[PDB]
Amino acid sequence: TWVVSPAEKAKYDEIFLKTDKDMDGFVSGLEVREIFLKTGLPSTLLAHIWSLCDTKDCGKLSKDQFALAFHLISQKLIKGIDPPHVLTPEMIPPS
Ligand SMILES: [Ca+2]
Repeated sequence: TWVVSPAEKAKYDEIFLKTDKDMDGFVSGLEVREIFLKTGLPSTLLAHIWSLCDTKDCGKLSKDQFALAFHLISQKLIKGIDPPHVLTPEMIPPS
């Protein structure tokens, strides 16, 4: 199960390749930044969305984690919906 996965994960999996400027399966807010700055969300929210997707809690956005953040930001670009407060069991990745 996962809040994001279909087209969304694809629309992102393709961006993570352009987001993870270090191609290390982990893009940092510093790279996805512009990508997040192109979204149109307020800094705080974008930083709040980074922790809402950075389930890795390591300081970077893994490959599938950066796809969970757009699941929120994207909702504000075409669905105008706030972010799901904090992390949820449907957001947290499988381990
Ligand atoms: Ca990176």
